[PDB]
Amino acid sequence: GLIMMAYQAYDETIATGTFFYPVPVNPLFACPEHLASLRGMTNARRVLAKMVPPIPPFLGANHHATIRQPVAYHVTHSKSDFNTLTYSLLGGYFKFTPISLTHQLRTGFHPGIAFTVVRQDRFATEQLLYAERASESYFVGQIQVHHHDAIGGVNFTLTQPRAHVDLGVGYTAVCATAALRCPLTDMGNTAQNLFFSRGGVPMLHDNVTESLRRITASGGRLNPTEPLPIFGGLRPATSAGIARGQASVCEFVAMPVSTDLQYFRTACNPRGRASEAYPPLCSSDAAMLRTAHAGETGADEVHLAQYLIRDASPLRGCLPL
Amino acid sequence: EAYPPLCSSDAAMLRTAHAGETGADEVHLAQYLIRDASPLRGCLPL
Amino acid sequence: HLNRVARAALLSDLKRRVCADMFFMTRHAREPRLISAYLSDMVSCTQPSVMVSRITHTNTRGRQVDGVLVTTATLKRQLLQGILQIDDTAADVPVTARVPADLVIVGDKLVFLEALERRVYQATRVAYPLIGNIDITFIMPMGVFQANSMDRYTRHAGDFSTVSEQDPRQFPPQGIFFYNKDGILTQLTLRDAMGTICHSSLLDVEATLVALRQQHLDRQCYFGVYVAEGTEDTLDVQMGRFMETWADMMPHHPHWVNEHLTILQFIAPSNPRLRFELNPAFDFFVAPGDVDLPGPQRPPEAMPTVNATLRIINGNIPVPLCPISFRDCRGTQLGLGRHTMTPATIKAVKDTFEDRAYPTIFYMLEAVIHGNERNFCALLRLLTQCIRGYWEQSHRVAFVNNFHMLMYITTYLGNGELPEVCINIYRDLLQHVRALRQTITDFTIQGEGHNGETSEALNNILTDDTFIAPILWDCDALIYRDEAARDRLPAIRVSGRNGYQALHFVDMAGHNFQRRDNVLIHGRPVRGDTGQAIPITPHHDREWGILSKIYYYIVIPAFSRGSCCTMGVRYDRLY
Amino acid sequence: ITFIMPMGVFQANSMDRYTRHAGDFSTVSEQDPRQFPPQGIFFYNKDGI
Amino acid sequence: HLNRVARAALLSDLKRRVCADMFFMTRHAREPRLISAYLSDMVSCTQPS
Repeated sequence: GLIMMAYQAYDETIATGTFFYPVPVNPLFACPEHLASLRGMTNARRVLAKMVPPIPPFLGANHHATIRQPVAYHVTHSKSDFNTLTYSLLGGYFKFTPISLTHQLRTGFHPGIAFTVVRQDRFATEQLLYAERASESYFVGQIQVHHHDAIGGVNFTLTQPRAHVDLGVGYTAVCATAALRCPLTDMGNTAQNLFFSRGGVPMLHDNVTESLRRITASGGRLNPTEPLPIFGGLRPATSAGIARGQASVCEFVAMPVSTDLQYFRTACNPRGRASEAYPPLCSSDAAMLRTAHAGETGADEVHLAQYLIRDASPLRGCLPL
Repeated sequence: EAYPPLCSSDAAMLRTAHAGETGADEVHLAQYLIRDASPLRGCLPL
Repeated sequence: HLNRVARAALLSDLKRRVCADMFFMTRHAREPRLISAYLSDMVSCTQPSVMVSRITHTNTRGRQVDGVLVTTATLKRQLLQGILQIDDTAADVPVTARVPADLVIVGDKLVFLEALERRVYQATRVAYPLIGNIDITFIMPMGVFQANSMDRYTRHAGDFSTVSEQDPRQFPPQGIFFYNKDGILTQLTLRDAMGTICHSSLLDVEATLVALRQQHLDRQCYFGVYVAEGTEDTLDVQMGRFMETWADMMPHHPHWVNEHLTILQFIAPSNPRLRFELNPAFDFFVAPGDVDLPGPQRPPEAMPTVNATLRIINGNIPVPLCPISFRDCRGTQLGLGRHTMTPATIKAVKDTFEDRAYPTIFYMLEAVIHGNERNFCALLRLLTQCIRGYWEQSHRVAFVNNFHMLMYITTYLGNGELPEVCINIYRDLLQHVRALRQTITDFTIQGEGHNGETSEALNNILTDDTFIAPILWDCDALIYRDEAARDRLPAIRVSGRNGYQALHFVDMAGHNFQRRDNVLIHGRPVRGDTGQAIPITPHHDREWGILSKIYYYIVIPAFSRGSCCTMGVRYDRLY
Repeated sequence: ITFIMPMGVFQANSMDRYTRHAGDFSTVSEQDPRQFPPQGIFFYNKDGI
Repeated sequence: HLNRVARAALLSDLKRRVCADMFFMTRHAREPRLISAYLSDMVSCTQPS
């Protein structure tokens, strides 16, 4: 086949469609105007082609071809530069497979997907309770004893029954969480591994799963034991003293890189729809966090592309920096 | 008379209107930040 | 009974009250007024009980005490130091008496301040209550980016600048910073996602396909979800009945074309494609029932089902979900220090691409040579004269289309046959291509191959052997494709019949332009013998296919911007 | 109580197109996405959203 | 007997308490509230006899 750059229909020295016939099969190489080269050109086909690229199915459908519509839309509707356009096309030309994803993650490239992190905590909580003066009626019985033979001697057990009745009109007592003291858990950074769980469909190739398991073990603070004991829960390997308490796991949930960011600024839903996880103060840059200490009482959100979200968790006026 | 509350014409000045450097800005180039003149001066914590 | 709207207003009231105060006492520890307000609210929030008493508990003065508050001694001390006021040390208590017991006034009623931790729960093996604990869920976004150009705004334009020409700030976010429980910096890197996303559970979509198969599926367009086979023809009447069927087989606008919607427009609840996006790696589309892909030319009509395919390209997600601005940002991030194109070469290439008056003589030569070294080896003078004449008349570099024509020029016509500017442009384009290839090599990890697949082909797509260039002139790439995998189930279809023959060295005596079978013209090798039973060998190394695919998928679309078209040739008229 | 809220008022005066600091809100785009006339208004909900 | 991990958590608590208060009298000399808190913690830290 051949590719001709600029379509001409006003060059009358050579008859239209004398040497080539437009038979394009590529989402990127859609040529609605070049179709007029072939005979039987009508207004209906042109009107249809102004919005839909004509691509044969016997040479690959758009849903079933590797190259799809959005890359064509990107290349046909972007006017920024050409070097940047070429590098963007190259970066898009990367497989989305788990091995490829591991490759980009170990490299440093940013795939076109984002994540959110959920971490569990356990805090020592104080409860503040006031009830009433006359909130409970408390009856007392008479003490009774049982002489029971024992090993060395005998056992005397003292028994006295009693009963309680709440002679209150409504809610007599109210108790609410008050104090925090030292956090018994850790505000650390430990990813929640998924290789512990079983039940999902395995890969048809064992070596792929084994390599993914071994690369997950590297760079993870909690990892499965190498012997992989069968008929068991696959407990994590023993370790030395964990720095400052029980580790807190962090799971990853994905979303597109462009997600409504001010949604994450306030107390939002872990799933994402009202149907809530408190976000504490976080920074997407090293600079943002150290400038979030109120250097000039100044808090910033976005500088160019990263983000700095304040605290919306109950730990607002706690945890001195 | 209708009392005008605090407002901004872009998301930038509204978020900077929290007195970031105790600083209340009014106009950057052409968009505007109109402060609170409604009776809700010292109410409605942000 | 304030019905739904006010019940939801109350619901939001509890929402904000919960969000505001769970650890208030340690929160506003430096604001003594707030604690007093909260205690006053708590004590003045429960209705009293029956006032019955024969002899009650009173202070030394005689005023009756009105309640008891229970905590631990820590908050006793923290309240008693400067927040609440001593009423007395002892009180009057019935015996069915003067006993030391603290008591504190709050609100308008007197209440005991009991923190009973010392008279009980020492040297006994029962744990103290009021030490319940709590389990809160914390939410951290990882790589959220803003698509809007207006949102790429800062506090001050010159906040964070460096000595580098390009700001090390345009790059999209890839890490999150927060504080440890002691105040030490903590960092999460994108490598940490492998604990969740890098498992085999990514391909368990069978359950979702089965579940979604049982919904209301109506008959829709079968253009983008159908694959056919070649009808064993010279590809002309094929296009004919394709256009005749295509012009009227549209039932409505395709669901996979309307990429112009933004995030908000695509996410509108009225969007029918809103429900057809389940997995980021999977494309869900409506397919006919009991149809084997590829099917016949006319799709059989039956109940439409749901079929899903894997997203090979990360950009296969719709451009509302993958912003063009983000793509440009990360593309700039990629080649920070890589080679760039000189303004001269880029202006010449763009001017010659957008040249509408481009003569068909170059197309004739490209079709006739058909990317064969034997053809190019005998047309040095004619090619030189043609390129010189076309160049030093409007300053446009030609012969850029066919990839098997530029490297031939830069190798053979490279000692000074052409003007210095033209060969410079060809060499600069080749430098850009090899810089792209080197960037591919940098971003992949070597030393890891699975099932006989090399790391380059395992990571990138343009380095993958299975995928092929839009146009192929020789059978070398096909041989590489159908030899490389050996685990990927192959199915080669050449306009009907399956499999190729690869017969080379065709002459005028046996031209046979009306050939319909699977004889593929591999072409005459230069440094070899044609023969008849000699096995077909690739004309070039494997890197040749890499360069051709890289050029066709990078240089051509970025410059043409979806304007150039691929098409066949009529040799029966050309020859 | 009835509130008042202007929506699209613009500063015609070239004198008044002044800022606190010249490079307050800038981008990587050659043209500032700030010269444009206002088209929306931002304020707070009763809960701070 | 909270074993190794909680002993190390206590160890870090010792770390922070040591780094926080060696010269608190001359440190938070302008904060009278903190000094009373430290004395209250001191006196309410030893059990009686």
